[PDB]
Amino acid sequence: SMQLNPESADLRALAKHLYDSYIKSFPLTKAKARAILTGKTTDKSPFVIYDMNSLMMGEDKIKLQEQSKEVAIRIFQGCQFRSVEAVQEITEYAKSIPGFVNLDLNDQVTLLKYGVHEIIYTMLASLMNKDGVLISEGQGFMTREFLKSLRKPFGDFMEPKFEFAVKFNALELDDSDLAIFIAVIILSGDRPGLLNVKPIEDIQDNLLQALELQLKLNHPESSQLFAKLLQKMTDLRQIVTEHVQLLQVIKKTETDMSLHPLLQEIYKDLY
Ligand SMILES: CN(CCOc1ccc(C[C@@H]2SC(=O)NC2=O)cc1)c1ccccn1
Repeated sequence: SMQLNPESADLRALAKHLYDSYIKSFPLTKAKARAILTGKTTDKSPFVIYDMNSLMMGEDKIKLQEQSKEVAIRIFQGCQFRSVEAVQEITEYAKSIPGFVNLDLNDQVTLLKYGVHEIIYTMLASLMNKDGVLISEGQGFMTREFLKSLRKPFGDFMEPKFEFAVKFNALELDDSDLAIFIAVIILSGDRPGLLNVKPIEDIQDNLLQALELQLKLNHPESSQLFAKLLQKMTDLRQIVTEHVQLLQVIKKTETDMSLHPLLQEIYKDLY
């Protein structure tokens, strides 16, 4: 039913704008990650962390009393620091979404508070294959089974993210698709405590039309892909819920556990 009209031309311009700002905001794109993971890159191989020995060499190779801490806690704290960096990137990307910076600044903050973890887990899939995940902007690669070997209660925190990634990656989205997918998530009008829902819904409705057109153009091999991505949005909310519960369980049994204060603020009323 697709047409070349002014409306479709505007949706393509919006897709391109979003792609261009995504490239500016996120230094390690899915294209560059896939090239590293396949070896197809001309870059030096990342340092592979597959066991305790290679974890410690990695800490020398990859460029106070935190180092004192046990391996599992140094890794968990590394993931938290990654997430704080990602929040900065996603914030800069959100400001590029047309209409976002004209929303009420409280609503901008609310959308980022409730959206950032869904986007973090989306983009973490770009850096994953069935064996492991890229770390330190592609300088390292940490194996799935090494992460599973960490002592309880830290042996299971990456497993749901890998499970998500294997299925998400089978959809073969590229960075032009992901730019629009992430924008749609950020512009969710059902986040708690939003002042002005209708202007958020208006922006999301337009992004959703831009996403459906992008997917029909870019993926002739599937007519199901738009529907499947709507389901992945709901799946991501359950991944974040499942992570919040895991942090509850970690905290009871590991009460010495330092959570980054920025993440403590984001997690406050996050369910
Ligand atoms: C496994 N990797 C890749 C990043 O993997 C991540 C896993 C989980 C998160 C979410 C964090 S962890 C938490 O409790 N809250 C958060 O926001 C963010 C990144 C490592 C491992 C060590 C050092 C750096 N990278």
